[PDB]
Amino acid sequence: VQLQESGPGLVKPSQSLSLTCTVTGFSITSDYAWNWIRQFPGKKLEWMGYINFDGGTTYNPSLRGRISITRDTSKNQFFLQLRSVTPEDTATYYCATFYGAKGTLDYWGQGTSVTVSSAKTTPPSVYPLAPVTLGCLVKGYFPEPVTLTWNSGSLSSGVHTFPAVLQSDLYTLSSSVTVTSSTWPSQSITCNVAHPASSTKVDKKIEP
Amino acid sequence: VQLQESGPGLVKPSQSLSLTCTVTGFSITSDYAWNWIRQFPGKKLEWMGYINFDGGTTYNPSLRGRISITRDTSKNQFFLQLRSVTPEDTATYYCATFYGAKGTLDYWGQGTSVTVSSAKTTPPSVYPLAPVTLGCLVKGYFPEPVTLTWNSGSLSSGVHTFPAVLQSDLYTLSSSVTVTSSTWPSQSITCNVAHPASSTKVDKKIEP
Amino acid sequence: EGAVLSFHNICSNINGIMKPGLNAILGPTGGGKSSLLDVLAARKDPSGLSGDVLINGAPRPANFKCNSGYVVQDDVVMGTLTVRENLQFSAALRLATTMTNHEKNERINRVIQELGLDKVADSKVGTQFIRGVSGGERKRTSIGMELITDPSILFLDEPTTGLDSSTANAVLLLLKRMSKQGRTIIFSIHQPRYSIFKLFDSLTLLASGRLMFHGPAQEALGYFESAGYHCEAYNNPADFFLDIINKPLIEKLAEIYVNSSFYKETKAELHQLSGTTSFCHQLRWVSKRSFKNLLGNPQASIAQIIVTVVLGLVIGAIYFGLKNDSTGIQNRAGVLFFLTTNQCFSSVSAVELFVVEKKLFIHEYISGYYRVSSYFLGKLLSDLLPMRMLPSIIFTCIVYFMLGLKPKADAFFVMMFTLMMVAYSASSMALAIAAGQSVVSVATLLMTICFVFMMIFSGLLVNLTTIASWLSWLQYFSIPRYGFTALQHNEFLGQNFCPGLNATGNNPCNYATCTGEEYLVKQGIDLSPWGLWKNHVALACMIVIFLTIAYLKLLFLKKYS
Amino acid sequence: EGAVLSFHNICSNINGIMKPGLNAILGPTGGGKSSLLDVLAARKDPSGLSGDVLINGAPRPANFKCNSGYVVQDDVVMGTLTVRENLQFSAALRLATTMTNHEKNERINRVIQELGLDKVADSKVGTQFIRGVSGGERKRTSIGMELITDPSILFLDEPTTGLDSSTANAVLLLLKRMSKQGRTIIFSIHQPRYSIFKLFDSLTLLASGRLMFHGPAQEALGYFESAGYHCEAYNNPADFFLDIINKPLIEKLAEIYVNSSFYKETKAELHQLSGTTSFCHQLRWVSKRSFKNLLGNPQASIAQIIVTVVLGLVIGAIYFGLKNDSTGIQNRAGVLFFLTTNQCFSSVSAVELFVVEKKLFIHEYISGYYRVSSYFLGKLLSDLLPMRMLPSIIFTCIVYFMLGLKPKADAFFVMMFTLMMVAYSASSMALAIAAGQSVVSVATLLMTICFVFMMIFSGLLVNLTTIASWLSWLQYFSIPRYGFTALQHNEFLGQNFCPGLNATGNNPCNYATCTGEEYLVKQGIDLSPWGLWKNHVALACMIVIFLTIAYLKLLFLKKYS
Amino acid sequence: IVLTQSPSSFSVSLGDRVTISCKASGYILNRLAWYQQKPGNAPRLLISGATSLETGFPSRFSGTGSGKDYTLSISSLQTEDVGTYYCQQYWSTPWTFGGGTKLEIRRADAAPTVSIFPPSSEQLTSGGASVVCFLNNFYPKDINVKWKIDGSERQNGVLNSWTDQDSKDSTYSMSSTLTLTKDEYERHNSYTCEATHKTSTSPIVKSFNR
Amino acid sequence: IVLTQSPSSFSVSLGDRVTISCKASGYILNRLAWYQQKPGNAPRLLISGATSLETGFPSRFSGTGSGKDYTLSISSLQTEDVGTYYCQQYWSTPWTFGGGTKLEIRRADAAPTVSIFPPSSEQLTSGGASVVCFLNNFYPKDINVKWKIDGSERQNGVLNSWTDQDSKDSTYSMSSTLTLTKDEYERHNSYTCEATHKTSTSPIVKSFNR
Ligand SMILES: *[C@@H]1O[C@H](CO)[C@@H](O[C@@H]2O[C@H](CO)[C@@H](O)[C@H](O)[C@H]2NC(C)=O)[C@H](O)[C@H]1NC(C)=O
Ligand SMILES: *[C@@H]1O[C@H](CO)[C@@H](O[C@@H]2O[C@H](CO)[C@@H](O)[C@H](O)[C@H]2NC(C)=O)[C@H](O)[C@H]1NC(C)=O
Repeated sequence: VQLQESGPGLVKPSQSLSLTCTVTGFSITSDYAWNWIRQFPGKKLEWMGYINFDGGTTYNPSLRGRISITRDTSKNQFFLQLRSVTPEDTATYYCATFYGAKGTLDYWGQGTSVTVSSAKTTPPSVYPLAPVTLGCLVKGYFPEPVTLTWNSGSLSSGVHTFPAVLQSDLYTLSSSVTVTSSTWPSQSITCNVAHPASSTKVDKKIEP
Repeated sequence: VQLQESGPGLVKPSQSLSLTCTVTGFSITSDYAWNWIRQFPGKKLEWMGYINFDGGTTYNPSLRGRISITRDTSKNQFFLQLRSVTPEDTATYYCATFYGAKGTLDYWGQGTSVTVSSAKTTPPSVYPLAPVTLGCLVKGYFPEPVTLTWNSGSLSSGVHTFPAVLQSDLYTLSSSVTVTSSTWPSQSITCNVAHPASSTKVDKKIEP
Repeated sequence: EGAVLSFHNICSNINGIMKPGLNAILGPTGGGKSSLLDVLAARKDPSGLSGDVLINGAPRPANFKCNSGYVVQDDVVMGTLTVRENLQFSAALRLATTMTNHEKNERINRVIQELGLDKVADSKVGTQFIRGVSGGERKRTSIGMELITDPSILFLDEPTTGLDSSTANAVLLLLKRMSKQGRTIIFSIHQPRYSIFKLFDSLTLLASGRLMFHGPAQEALGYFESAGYHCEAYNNPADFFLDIINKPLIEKLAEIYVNSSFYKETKAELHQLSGTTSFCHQLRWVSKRSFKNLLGNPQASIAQIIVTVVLGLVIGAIYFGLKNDSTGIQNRAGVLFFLTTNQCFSSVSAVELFVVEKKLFIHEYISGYYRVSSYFLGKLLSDLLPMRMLPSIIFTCIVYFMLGLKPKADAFFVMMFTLMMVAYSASSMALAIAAGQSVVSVATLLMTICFVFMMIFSGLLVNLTTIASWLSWLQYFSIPRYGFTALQHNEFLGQNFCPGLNATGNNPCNYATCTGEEYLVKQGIDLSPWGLWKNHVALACMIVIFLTIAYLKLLFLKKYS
Repeated sequence: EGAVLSFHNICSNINGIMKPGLNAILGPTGGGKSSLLDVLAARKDPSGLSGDVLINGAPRPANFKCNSGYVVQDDVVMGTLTVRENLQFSAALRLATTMTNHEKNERINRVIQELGLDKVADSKVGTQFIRGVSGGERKRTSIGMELITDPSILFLDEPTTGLDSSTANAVLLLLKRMSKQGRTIIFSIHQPRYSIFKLFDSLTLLASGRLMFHGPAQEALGYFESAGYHCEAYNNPADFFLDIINKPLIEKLAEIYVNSSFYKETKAELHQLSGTTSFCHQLRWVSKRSFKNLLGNPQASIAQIIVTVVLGLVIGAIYFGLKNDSTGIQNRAGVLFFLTTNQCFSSVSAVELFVVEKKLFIHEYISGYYRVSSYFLGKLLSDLLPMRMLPSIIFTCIVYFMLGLKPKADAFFVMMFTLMMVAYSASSMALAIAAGQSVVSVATLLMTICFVFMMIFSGLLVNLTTIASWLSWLQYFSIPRYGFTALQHNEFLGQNFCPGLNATGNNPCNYATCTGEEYLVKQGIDLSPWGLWKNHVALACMIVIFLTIAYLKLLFLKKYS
Repeated sequence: IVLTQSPSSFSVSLGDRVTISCKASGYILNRLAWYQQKPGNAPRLLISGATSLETGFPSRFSGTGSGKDYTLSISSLQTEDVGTYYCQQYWSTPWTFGGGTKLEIRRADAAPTVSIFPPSSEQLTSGGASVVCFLNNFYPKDINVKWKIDGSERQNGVLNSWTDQDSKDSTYSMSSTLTLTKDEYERHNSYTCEATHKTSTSPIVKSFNR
Repeated sequence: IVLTQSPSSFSVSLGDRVTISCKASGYILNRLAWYQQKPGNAPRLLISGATSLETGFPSRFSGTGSGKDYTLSISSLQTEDVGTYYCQQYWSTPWTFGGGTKLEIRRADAAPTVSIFPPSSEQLTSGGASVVCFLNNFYPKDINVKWKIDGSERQNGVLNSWTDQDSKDSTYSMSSTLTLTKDEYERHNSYTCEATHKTSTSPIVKSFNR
């Protein structure tokens, strides 16, 4: 069976979000039970709920009154809507396929991050770090993510990209490039900043 | 799994008979349930009974008080003994291997005919049939079977061997060879009679 | 005019004569007083009754019960009715269709006004637990139900017992007033007072079937002092009389005035004497009586109603929202096994309804108020038919949607009607065992034992398929197999019980029980649609047979009495 | 010598004086006669009791119950004992250890010979259903249990009721003989005979708490004819007296001889008067009594024994040879759910044992035969401890091998002991609800309702895991969860239920329930070996708490009486 | 639970669709396996669960039906698929099989080649009588044999024998042995065997002398 | 039912046997699947029924244990088998997973390459303070960072960041960003980052001026 879910990458708090897992390979009403599973940022997992083939539903009792799972049999789709969200519910979401007579969640969707956030889309703010290793800091952009690559990958040795951290509900990150002492300030060092959502790119050099 | 049962080819009436199905491939106490199945002369089948892996037994309630199935775990053997037999119980017997979670008798023994009979071992009595086709009759031999082959298969065209029929609890059969008119009485025609149990062979010609 | 009554040597060796007036019978208990009153009542004909009976010259067995008046020791009136509804009932049931309602009520006013009960005539006279009316006035109403036909002869069994001092004497004043009305009355008094003993005009005695002196009270003193042991010294000479009159004492002391010219005098007097509506109006009317009696009694009705409501709520709470997980089957088959079996023991109260009114049944049949099929079909309309409808419809309506059984409307109807039928059938068995007995408790234990032995043979608790064949035949005697089999026929049949497992043509799960079909067939129930309704035909067949058994018990015990 | 008794204006406004001799109290019912006898009995101290009580000058509350003699309306003797075992019982329980058995039996011979009951002294005096002895002699034995201590003052409540003519008068002759023995006796007679009324030396009267005339019978006639309405004309002037003495009639007609010099004469007489074994021997002895009473009654014992034997046989027949097929589980879990629940309602008969003897309990405690813990622990040894052992061991021994449960001997022992404990605990709840009530039926219905509400919370009928959490907590109040959980803990735990399927690490059958473990965990039962025995600790904890509740009910209702 | 597999025979030509209908006595709820017994072997499992199919089969086999009717359906009936097919419930012990259905291969019908013969001289010495009528290569199954003893016919003391479906030539065989005593045989000279087949309703008459 | 997968980390070298012990809170009776989440993927099913194994795996994986202890055992721990392994009961809804166990690859330990830097001039124009200490290629996991502001130390306002297990060179990375206001930063000249590692217990001291 081949599953693929798709929807928004954001919702405002205290609203509802909808996702759709298009299923190719079986029919939703044919055999298995069809399932939704979130995953908190980092590690932890949490089974959310299944609608089986005959339309009955079962939901994780932590998520009472807030999840609803519906079925669209003709397109082989099944939907979640999550009402009264919270930035806790920023999580990777998955649709997964439960066999029943084997008991185990055999097949899984590929996954989509869902970020409950109050902020609006915000371009980055580049601040290099000069006083071997030197780094760029990117502060206050929104939304996740942005990608940095030092001179678009000229000196790719010792490049460490660090994950984003919230700052007053505005994302930030940094990176670092590990070079020798002769290449700076001789070679023009400039971290490549790429934001897909705001479609902004800022290039700034590093000088003493 | 590979099963093979072996025992006597006869028992006197109102006695007991024992068979043994040596099992190679699993252990009797490992997984499956282990089973005995008779087959009446001709077509009909009748499941007799299984001992499962933990020594509990279940018997076909037609065969009450008469079957018992035992287990010898070290040699991977399981035995039937059938008490107070009857010439009805002349039947092909089988040991067969029942899966449980598939429900179907997946593997079967190769089979051994068991004939309840009161007669003793008796050599044949050959009577040819002359007045193209000519036949030999074999009357009153015991036990089953004997094999006839016309001149040990010289004129194998149109040779029909007919199955044995009881006659006062003494087996009989006949055969026939389909030839032309020129080969008789020119070529010496003689049906080959072979009895394995009494170790007797009688050869008799066919003349007008 | 003059109402006389004659008995030639009836049986043992007892002669009788009654003038127009008042008379009692008296003696020690077990002296045959009430059995002599059974003879006077003409209630048991195949009993040994050897002698001559003349009622004003007319013979005894022809139509004696219609015009005579007879009241038992108990004064059994409907426990919730009033005086006026009682006398309207027995007035409109004894008297013909020809009497108009105004003339009937005019008779009612002359009888109530004759007894002096108009102040209480709208008070609820049934006083078992509510206690609105004194018991002596209830005795007056019980006598008045015999005053309805305007009889000539009245028989009263123990009016003095069960009352206090003054009320019983006042009742005896109204009965002396009825003797003034030109009627003959016969009592059977256990132990009287000397004042009304002085008020007696005649009195006979009984000594364990032996006839003692009949005659006046002052002549009981006179003819008894003729027999020696003179009564003096304020010793209550009616009771002191009673203490001297109780085997050569009995036979000899009676025999010495067998020789007397008073016994030969009345023996020479004996030799001197030798020379309704069809069917419908009565069951509507009796069904009106007991139906109002059920409306009149909120205790047994509303107690059972609040029990089945709150019990329906608790079963609604425990099983709330039946899931279709692995745990669905034994939960859905749990509650059904409760409800059916609940109905079965909820029929045990229906043992009560023919045993409590049994004395009123036999008294009302020896008087002939009704036909027996009209009584039985009437009383079955009164209590059983509405009260067995209520916990069925209440149970289905309040547990059917909390539990979340099948959303179809017809399945709700089959559950509704199924609990109805199993309630009527278990109640029918309760009537079939119950009817014709005096003790509720032994029939109650016997019904409880047969309901457990039918409980085991439901589908839940044994797997009816794998009983050995020599006693698997008696499945069919079990009523909750019919109820439970129907209730899990209409409710499992579309279902499915393993999430993610479609289980149509199920493969390497065998043994799984992942439909409602596999649970039904594995339970041994005909999955065809006739197999649902043959439960109901078996039900209704058990209703008709069990009620027929109770009916035959009533026709065979109606004259036993 | 002379035994006198004094009452100054006790309460209402009633004065008392008793000479050495015989005396009765008399009046209409509800006139406070038995309540005045409750005052004379010294049974309720917190009741409003305002006045002075002198017993030969000595005050009332100090040790009055030990030497006084008191008999209730009922004459409750053990229903199976004889006279001699009765008087040996109460003789060896009232009197001290110092009295030897020969001197005790000598007292027994003087008391039986004093009453003239030696011909009946080995006849079984308990006559509820076997009827060996006349009731008046049973009354004589009931009085003789107060004759054991050789009292000075005897109180008898209604000896005339419940007897025939001559036997009650003969009892009154033996009581007049006891008045000849130099004792004071006080009756409370409902409605007497004029002969023994002439035999009275003194008599007082009561009118609904109001003191009427105390004095002799001939002076009741004299001082009552002084009050007008002279009694003549053979009207039973004791009963005619009783008919005239019954609010200005009561207050005025009593008040006119409040003024009399007889009341001021006895008021001036009132102003003239102003100037056992520790613990073990008693529970062994009472336990001997009721234990012999259970051996003496084959009805309740052997009826229950034959019911549990034939019921054990029928459960042996239906479930015979439990197979390990797919149909094994619901068949093995069927019979266990029967047996536990059977034991629960087989405890409903144990409601009876403290309610029947309740009048004998309160009468035997106001006299002080025993300590209450000695009574309760004694009676629990008598009936409950052996009779709850028998259907447990009979059930296990006859159904354990027909059914073919686990062949291990210890598992047979755990089933044995488990049915024991659940029988004692359900019976303990039956005692905890039952003790201290007079009516068996309301407690019986209440116990039946709590046993069904515990029936649902067993493992079979709901799947206790999937109750919603806000009322899944009350699983723990259910006794058959403890019984049924233990009985299916020791019996499923090794088993296996799908033929040909080993099912250890079971693969593409999921949902299969092919062990006994999966049925236990799916049922929600601790598979660890402590989870078996915590059922028994919960059991024994419920035994101790429930019997403690019944114990506290006895200590709190023992003086209510 | 008894199965009821009706009918017990079919004769359908090669490469066809054939239908076998097993009828239970109760509900067996897709617990119905088909077994495929050859001549001289053990019943090999064919269809499990009444819809599925054990691997190692040409997938031309299709089990349908529910309720109580079950049906094995063979599209393009090959040579290997002649045999005997036993339905078998396994809903509950005992696991009754069916009566089996012996499929057959269609042939153009033919007349039986018949040849009756006298016994040997030494059987006449022993006094036994057993004259055998040969019925070779007839088709289809049912055939009737009449015996006449110088015209006088007898239908008692008759023994018969059939081979199976001779797949070499799609037809049958049958020996008919008549066995009586010495006196009623040796009294007579001519003996007659008659063959009643569905093609030629006239019985084929054969006789011999001594 | 909560699982309890302890511990949540292991660092075992390549080609070894490693043992993970999932501990339930009740009995779950072999209803325990192991899932094998990579970096950046969905949890793929590894062990079903706590003993078996889904096809498509190198069969070096062995699920044992019963009662409440369950155990995934890996013989010859390869490169592909680093990840995060989640036990998951499915005995009863809700199907709680485990906390997961992040395996690690053994390396010889090293000192962190540390480099603290001042912010840009335009951040000093905006008034923000964020000095970053670089901690490159240290191993193992735990590390401590001390901040001194001309000697005066502050442990508040601290932000940190770790990359994952850099399988290119089997070691880590960490940026330590300190963010305060303008006044308490621009008062001072030198700034000190100190590294506390388990190899060198002396904290590595770094400083800069302005
Ligand atoms: C279970 O699966 C079966 C197929 O194995 C479904 O049954 C058939 O479904 C097709 C299309 O899905 C229909 O055309 C047929 O009419 C169905 N046949 C029967 C006998 O039902 C079935 O729909 C599935 N179960 C459920 C509840 O949907
Ligand atoms: C069920 O099969 C299992 C194997 O999957 C058997 O369990 C092991 O069996 C071997 C030999 O048969 C023993 O050495 C082990 O100790 C067994 N392990 C356990 C955990 O039991 C098991 O014996 C089979 N079941 C039965 C009842 O025999």
